[PDB]
Amino acid sequence: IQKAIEENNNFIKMAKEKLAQKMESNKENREAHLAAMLERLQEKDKHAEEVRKNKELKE
Amino acid sequence: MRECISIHVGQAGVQIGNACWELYCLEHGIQPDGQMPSDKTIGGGDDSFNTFFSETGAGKHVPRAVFVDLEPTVIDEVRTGTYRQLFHPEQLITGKEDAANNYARGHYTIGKEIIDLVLDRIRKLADQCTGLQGFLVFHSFGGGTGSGFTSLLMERLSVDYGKKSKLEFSIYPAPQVSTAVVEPYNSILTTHTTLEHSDCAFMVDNEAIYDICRRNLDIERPTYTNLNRLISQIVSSITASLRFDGALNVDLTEFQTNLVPYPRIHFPLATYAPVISAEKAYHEQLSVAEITNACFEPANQMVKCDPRHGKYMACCLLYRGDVVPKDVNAAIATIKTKRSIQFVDWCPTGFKVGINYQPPTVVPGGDLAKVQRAVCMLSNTTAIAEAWARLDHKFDLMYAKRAFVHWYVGEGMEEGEFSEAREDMAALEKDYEEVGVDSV
Amino acid sequence: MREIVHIQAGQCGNQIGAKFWEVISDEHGIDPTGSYHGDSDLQLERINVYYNEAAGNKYVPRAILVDLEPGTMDSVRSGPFGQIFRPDNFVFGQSGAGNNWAKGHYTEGAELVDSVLDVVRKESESCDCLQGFQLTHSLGGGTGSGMGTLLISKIREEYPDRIMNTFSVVPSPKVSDTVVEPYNATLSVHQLVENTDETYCIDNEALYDICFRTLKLTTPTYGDLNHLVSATMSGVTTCLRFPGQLNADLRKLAVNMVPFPRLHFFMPGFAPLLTVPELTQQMFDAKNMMAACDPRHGRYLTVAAVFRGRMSMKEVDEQMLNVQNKNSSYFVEWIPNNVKTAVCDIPPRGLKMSATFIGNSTAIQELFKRISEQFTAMFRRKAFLHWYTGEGMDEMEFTEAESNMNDLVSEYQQYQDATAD
Ligand SMILES: Nc1nc2c(ncn2[C@@H]2O[C@H](COP(=O)(O)OP(=O)(O)OP(=O)(O)O)[C@@H](O)[C@H]2O)c(=O)[nH]1
Ligand SMILES: Nc1nc2c(ncn2[C@@H]2O[C@H](COP(=O)(O)OP(=O)(O)O)[C@@H](O)[C@H]2O)c(=O)[nH]1
Ligand SMILES: Nc1nc(NCc2ccc3c(c2)OCO3)cc(-c2cccc3[nH]ccc23)n1
Ligand SMILES: [Ca+2]
Ligand SMILES: [Mg+2]
Ligand SMILES: [Mg+2]
Repeated sequence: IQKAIEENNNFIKMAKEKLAQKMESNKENREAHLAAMLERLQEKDKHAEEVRKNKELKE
Repeated sequence: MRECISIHVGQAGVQIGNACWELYCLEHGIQPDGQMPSDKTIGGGDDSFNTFFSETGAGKHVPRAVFVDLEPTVIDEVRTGTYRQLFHPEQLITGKEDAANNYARGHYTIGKEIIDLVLDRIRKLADQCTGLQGFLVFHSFGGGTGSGFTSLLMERLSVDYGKKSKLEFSIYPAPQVSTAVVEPYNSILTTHTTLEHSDCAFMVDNEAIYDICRRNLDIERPTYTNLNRLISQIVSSITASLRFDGALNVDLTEFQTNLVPYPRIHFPLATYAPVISAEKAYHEQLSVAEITNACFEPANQMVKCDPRHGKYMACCLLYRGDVVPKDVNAAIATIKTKRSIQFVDWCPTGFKVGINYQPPTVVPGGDLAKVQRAVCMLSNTTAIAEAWARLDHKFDLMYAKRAFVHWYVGEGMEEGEFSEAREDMAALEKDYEEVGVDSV
Repeated sequence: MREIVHIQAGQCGNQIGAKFWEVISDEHGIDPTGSYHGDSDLQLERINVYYNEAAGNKYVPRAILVDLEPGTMDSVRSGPFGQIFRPDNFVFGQSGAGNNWAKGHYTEGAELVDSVLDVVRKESESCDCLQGFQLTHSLGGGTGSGMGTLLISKIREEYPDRIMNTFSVVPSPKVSDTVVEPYNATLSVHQLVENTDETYCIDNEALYDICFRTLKLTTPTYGDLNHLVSATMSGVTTCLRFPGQLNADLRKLAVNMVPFPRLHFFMPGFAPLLTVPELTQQMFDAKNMMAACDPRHGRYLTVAAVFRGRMSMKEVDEQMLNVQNKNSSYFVEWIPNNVKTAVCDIPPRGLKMSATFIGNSTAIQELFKRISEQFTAMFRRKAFLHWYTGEGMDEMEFTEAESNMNDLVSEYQQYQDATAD
């Protein structure tokens, strides 16, 4: 009866740790994808500023 | 006691839920307002139908059920429809934005925002049980919610209710009826992620249901309503042993013992008879023998595969209606002398038989004839692995090009989950091969 | 509860936008005042996708109108239905862009973009659950092509998780002789490859050839081209506007149609320009495509077919299977079940039966080759480059845009040549 209790608890434990690891890893990956996209858009805003300056300093 | 909680996930799960609960109401004489005049014990009882319905002090009989979808329009039809009074509003749970046919959104991005609420409502149902037996989970393989949220939920249920039994009714995708190209991805991801968390899963191949509706009901182009009414007849046959009393009734759990020789080998093939129109049923009474013979005709299977090219590991027959053992035994004797029924060598060949005398019911205005007697066979056959093969092949075709994979990666999944799931399916196909080999 | 925000930019964008709103307002029984005068609840069941409800049971398009030329603001407002649009949703500049992409994207358009975003944000804030955005514009002018892609980039910054869809009118010498058109299109395509989920390539080449050869119009006007465009766009939004059975949103459609993020440029088609077999055969005919591409010179990654009118769903299913079986070589074998079908009971005006086609075909590379050739013809002589460098742009940006569009071509070719075995 103790072995049975232990096996049920180990199944609960391992599923809890696997789920938590997956959800954390997923959160980190999603946030990194959005941060890379935003960083590319910020590089665009930087390039648009360098364009507007080039145009100002052409005059 | 020993109650059962039903959970209906995504569009297909919800709509099958609607067909199933409507049918249960008709079988037990429960009106759409929830009243049951034949039930003389007000507000409680330990009648067989209380495994699926609780009772309020006001005499309302309330499904032990949760409906969950990540968008609202299907469950909104339940909220406004004929049976809106059957369900407490807290049993009908909806988000605002669906999983867009993307497992990753149902399991992570959107699913994470509603999982705790869903668990709280399920907990509310469980606390009303004096001896909860387990869960029935209704969902498609192919939708974003039915795949990913169902997987998430199964994992959390294993945490919160331990080894408490969990059964699935799983809608297997077919190109013939409203499909998404990425459905094979979602199917492999959910089968992989749910495999260790499910004790028994009844797969329903939409192509099989579609063919049966066309061939036997003379329906040119079956709708979800036709398919779900038939599916509900199969579900009702399976749960009838839990919902009715009787001396020849045989518990579903007792069949489950026989249907599942190893934890992973837990996918029974369902076959149902008779599926016949009213026009063809007239002046043609189908006997125990005729319906039992039908059970071994592959055109009546719920999953397309050929049991004639595999081996049986179990074979149960669940009869309902005007059926006595004598006619069952004569029919089985005939089938044993006439058909290609080969068992693996490590398991006895006896068929397990249950009978329920409550007769089959049909929904009014339906396309199914009312019959005096019906039968559902549940067999554990290696041939069902063919359905995995078909699905695995479609997965491989797409995954070799990474087609559509960016939709999953963008929601936070990694390719490693794709290849892990696919390898788990490869090992499953190998298991089904190994169990069919003969002993030393 | 499933709101789409619509944006139209520049002369072309505003013209085809107006025709689109005319056509769908008619389909929903909405008159120019915004009153419902239809006969059927199916017209109103998904009205909120495109229309807000205002006081008095008024339906107001969820529509933003953008140009650097304010004469189009007047022409839209007096055009048929001009009062239906929200007056605060008109956002107009002063001096035009002169077919100069850099004015639209970097200087004048940058100046106006914030007021455009203010209107976008006010519309979005009141959405129950915004699904995303559709933009109508041409790629050959200055305002729509440059400023529209600016708006796309800024929306993506503020709504990175919403779908961005364009209807992009690709230039042709048969309709405009403006010599700088290929620069504006290449510079725009470079943006679109990165920042949209789906782009319908509506090719003025194909629309001209349809009006001339098939419809027998000796002198095609913009009105005749836009009649075809509006019929296509009505067809392609039919499934989200009348649902019937299909339960979808822009993201689920995109997920079904876009197998690789860069390869999201679709060929629209329409038939007729009649049995179901005839519709089906014609809809797959090169002559019915709204992009001047032969789909038999490539392979379909994905296809959506939308049938409108009263017809047998059995017969439609049988014919779609027949066309796939008889044309199997034109569908890549490694995406199973890549052809999707919708049926809407409500036909468009003046037809009993019609078909709208959306193809994700590698033959779209022929469009990109065409534009690419014209780009190079000028870029190899640096012709007209001072128009752009004078706004601060470097040649390097032109080199990169050319290189990215050529990469897109090569990728379409790679997937055309790929095999399962
Ligand atoms: N048998 C049957 N299958 C259905 C039904 N409704 C949908 N399906 C199948 O389910 C799959 C589509 O998944 P859905 O259940 O609609 O998707 P979902 O769970 O709502 O997930 P998302 O909508 O993507 O968020 C396809 O294979 C459909 O054919 C139904 O009522 N009966
Ligand atoms: N099909 C179609 N094409 C148009 C229409 N109006 C303009 N065009 C095309 O659009 C290009 C000119 O760009 P335009 O949008 O008018 O410039 P802008 O509005 O100032 O940004 C030319 O290549 C024309 O061929 C129209 O109503 N229909
Ligand atoms: N990607 C894609 N496909 C479309 N075709 C029809 C279709 C029907 C049933 C389907 C299906 C596709 O795929 C799964 O089942 C339309 C669109 C669209 C684009 C931009 C704006 C839009 N406003 C309304 C619609 C829409 N976008
Ligand atoms: Ca007869
Ligand atoms: Mg759904
Ligand atoms: Mg201009």
